[PDB]
Amino acid sequence: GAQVSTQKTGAHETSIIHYTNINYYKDAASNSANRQDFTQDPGKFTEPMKDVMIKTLPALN
Amino acid sequence: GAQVSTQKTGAHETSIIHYTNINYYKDAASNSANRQDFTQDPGKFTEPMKDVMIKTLPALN
Amino acid sequence: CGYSDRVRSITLGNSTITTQECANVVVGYGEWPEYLSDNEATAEDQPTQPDVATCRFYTLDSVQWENGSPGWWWKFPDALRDMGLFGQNMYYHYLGRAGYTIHVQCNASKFHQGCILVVCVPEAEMGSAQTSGVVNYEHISKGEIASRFTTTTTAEDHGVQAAVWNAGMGVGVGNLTIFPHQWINLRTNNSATIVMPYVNSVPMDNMYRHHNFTLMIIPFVPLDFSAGASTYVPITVTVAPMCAEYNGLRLAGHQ
Amino acid sequence: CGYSDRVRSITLGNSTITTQECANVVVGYGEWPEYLSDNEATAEDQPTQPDVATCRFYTLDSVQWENGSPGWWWKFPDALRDMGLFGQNMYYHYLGRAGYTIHVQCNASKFHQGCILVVCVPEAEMGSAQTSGVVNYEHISKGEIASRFTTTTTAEDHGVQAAVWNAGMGVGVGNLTIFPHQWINLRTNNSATIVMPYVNSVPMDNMYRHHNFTLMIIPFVPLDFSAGASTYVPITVTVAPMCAEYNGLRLAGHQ
Amino acid sequence: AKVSSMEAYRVELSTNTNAGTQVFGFQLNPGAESVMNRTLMGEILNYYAHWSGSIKITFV
Amino acid sequence: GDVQNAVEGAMVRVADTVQTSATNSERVPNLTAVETGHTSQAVPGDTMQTRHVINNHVRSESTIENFLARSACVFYLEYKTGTKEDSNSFNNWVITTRRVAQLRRKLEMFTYLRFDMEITVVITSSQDQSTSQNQNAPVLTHQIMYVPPGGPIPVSVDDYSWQTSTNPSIFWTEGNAPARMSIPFISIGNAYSNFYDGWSHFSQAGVYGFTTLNNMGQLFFRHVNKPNPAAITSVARIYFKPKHVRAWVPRPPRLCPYINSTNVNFEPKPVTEVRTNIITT
Amino acid sequence: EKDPYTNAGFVTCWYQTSVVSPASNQPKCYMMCMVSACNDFSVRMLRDTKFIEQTSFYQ
Ligand SMILES: CCCCCCCCCCCCCCCC(=O)O
Repeated sequence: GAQVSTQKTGAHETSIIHYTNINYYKDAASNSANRQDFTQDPGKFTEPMKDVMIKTLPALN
Repeated sequence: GAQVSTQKTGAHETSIIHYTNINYYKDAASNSANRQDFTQDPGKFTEPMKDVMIKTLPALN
Repeated sequence: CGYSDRVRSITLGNSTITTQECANVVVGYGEWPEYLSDNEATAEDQPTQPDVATCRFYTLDSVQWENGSPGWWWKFPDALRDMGLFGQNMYYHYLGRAGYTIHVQCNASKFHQGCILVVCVPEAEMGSAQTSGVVNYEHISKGEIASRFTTTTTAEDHGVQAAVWNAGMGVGVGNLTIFPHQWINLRTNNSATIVMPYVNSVPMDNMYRHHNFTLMIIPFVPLDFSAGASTYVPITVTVAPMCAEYNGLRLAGHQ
Repeated sequence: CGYSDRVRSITLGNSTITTQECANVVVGYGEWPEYLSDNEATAEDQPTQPDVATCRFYTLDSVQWENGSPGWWWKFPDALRDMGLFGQNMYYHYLGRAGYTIHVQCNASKFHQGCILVVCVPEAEMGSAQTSGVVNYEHISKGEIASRFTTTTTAEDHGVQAAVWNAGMGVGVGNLTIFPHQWINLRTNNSATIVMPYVNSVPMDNMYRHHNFTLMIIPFVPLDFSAGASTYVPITVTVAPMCAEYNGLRLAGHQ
Repeated sequence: AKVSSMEAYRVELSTNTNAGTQVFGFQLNPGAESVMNRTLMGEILNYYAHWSGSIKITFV
Repeated sequence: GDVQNAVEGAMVRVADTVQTSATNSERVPNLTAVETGHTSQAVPGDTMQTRHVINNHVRSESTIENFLARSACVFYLEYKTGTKEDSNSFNNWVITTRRVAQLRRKLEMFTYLRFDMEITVVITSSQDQSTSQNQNAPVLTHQIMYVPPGGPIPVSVDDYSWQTSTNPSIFWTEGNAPARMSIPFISIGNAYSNFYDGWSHFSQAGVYGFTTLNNMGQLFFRHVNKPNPAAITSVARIYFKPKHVRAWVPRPPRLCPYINSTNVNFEPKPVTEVRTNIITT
Repeated sequence: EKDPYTNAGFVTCWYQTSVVSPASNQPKCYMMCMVSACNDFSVRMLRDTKFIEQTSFYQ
């Protein structure tokens, strides 16, 4: 039971190349590093507010 | 997810032999050299003209 | 038809050059210059595009072709630094981008002979006369005044090696033809027109530091004529910027 | 809402002025500046419009308001002649047209009092101190340095008559209010913004010969404060050109 | 003296100063300019050889 | 399509010759005007009667990829097994491609060049003569460390720097197949620039030439083992292979010999070799 | 790293008018400057820092 996934490739002038991975061990610890996952969320640090602040309005009014 | 493609072979007296390739790495950089691609276009160098020149007609007329 | 292909009229801005003897027009590498797209932008600020005010034929200085003379070169965009509002925009902006129409003019009567190569070499990095030395600015360009080649190997301190046959950059002169070129062979045409588009490895660049290309005019067959048939024949190089756009505005200066 | 009408942000080009105390913004005669139409064109050549490069806030020199000082004036477009690429385009072009956002800045604490009239007078032709004499250029403008009014009737030879109360042009100062004006009365606002559109009797004009309008700043109630509460309060005038377009390109010069 | 104290962070303004006087100046070049060298942004930057982006300086 | 997809190909073959017959026409296909800057498109059938020939030749060793993609030696560096007191116990090399003559000439045929690269390194060791040169020693491991621009630099064979917490390193024991890495594209521009005509300073000064753009870090080499009772000298030969190449703007080949690796300086040479006479059999 | 090829220009601050105060109040005051990276920012080519070093193992 192989898994297929897309390789990192840059942009091009105005695509998809796959690679194959199979796990050979019984413990999830033995698996390769998870280097693909670029999700983020600055929210928790950059705006830890209770009341929402609208950018265009004055901060204190 | 294997890929199949045709090997270089010469002409014959009056065919197709395949090989198999699978990528094992997560970065497109690690892939084998792209040695098959024989496309070309002399146009840009051999005739960098604005007005088309017809071979059979005199160059200046 | 009533057309002939020996007459051509190029009008750009408020400047028109006509010519009644020419052989076609070479569009550099098949591509016509045009404005930067939004897929290749890097700068975030809104570009200025002065259109008609900065696109028009700037007639640079004209040198005299003589029997013994060995050749001339000018470096662009550096040469245009005193030309009107092009110069000014270039002086007040960090980044600039533009293509150019190079039009070399020369003429003679039927009883003259001689043939000049007109070639636009992109990225011409040049040697140094002293091979332990290092060239400096003043021997690389004189602005809009032509830098002369020499036919004698020896040269001054901070001289550039400029022996004709090695093109001043260590390659056989006879192969320069690989770059966009024409020939003004006196008998047929009497002008060259090369529409050079912007070629660089980066979308816009600083106009002072970088020199995009060098216009080399090399006489392969010497000027000759029989006695008492005029002795002065100049070569005038006229160049027009196309699609010039500038990003990054700040105070005037070099440093 | 969350809005207040005391905060305003004007962004034009790559220049933003913010102000947190102001009273509205006066659009001169109800009309917002805009480009010349094809029904009012006279010139045949294609105009250049430098957009972002020549529209942006040019901060001119700032004079100090003192208790005894009588007032200041500047003449536009003449004042902007050394300001960046506006200056350059104006120098290389016979005809120019543009509107302007005049933004006068001043501020003080609560324990100061004083009130200045800020008025844009179109076509202010001025007298001469000697009434048989004739004024000359140097006493009409000092470029971007403010011309001072005087409170003493006598003045030098080729002096302009500049006794405050007659506005330097023979009309009672109290009636100047008929032209687009605001007041910076220290206690309420601390800035004035007049968006002056192009007003002339002819579609475009030469930027050197003609002076479209004069910005007069006259203190009607003198600056006063109680001891030891700061003594230096400057007045900074910042102006931005809008919709500037130029016809008729030729070599730089005045004559 | 001021660099080993709290003084370092506070830029001194003064009343009765002529208009058009420079308060301060330094060339921008984070992660190699002393001013931004050891700030949060700076510290992150010094683990990399290439940066790109826009910076925002909030004056309070 | 994509030049990093190597299983996708294309095929084309060299043009055939179509049979022609005698003519007495009013069209000239072999008169042209060189001045134009236009290369003539004459083909043999225009000035001879030719037979019909089919060509199955294919240009296939003149593709840019096939031309450039062979591993060239770029530099070799030498270092002894020593202590901290020695200043030859480790060594380093500033990365450049201009040291060797052969590979340099190949690259310089294109103004702009964009590629990924396979770096292979062959390390060979030799016993230095000494009184105790019949001393026994076990196998030696070597460490190759890449230091990107503006990182810490070793001052000795043994200091903190060698910890390599985010610097790529290869530990290679002798008697194994040569160490090999692949490196992606790594410029800050959109292509490597083999020629830069310009100055490092806006006042038209400083450094002239390509030097200004190149900056790629350095390779530090050392032995991992503690010293034996006699020195062993090692010499590492570095091999580079450009794969997935794309090239823009062809230039004339070099004619004059190189002199320096920081500039294009040359002294003028004859155009071509002399021959006996203008008519020669 | 500082390099002559790439520079990022000069940030300067100037008095647009002046600081004005009332009667009994301090003449000198202070401003403070925050710095951060905008929402489009990125970094490449991971490498060691130069702000820490040792000469031996810590104990
Ligand atoms: C142990 C890790 C080693 C990593 C090595 C990184 C090597 C970077 C190589 C850069 C090659 C640059 C080629 C430049 C070509 C040119 O313009 O002449």
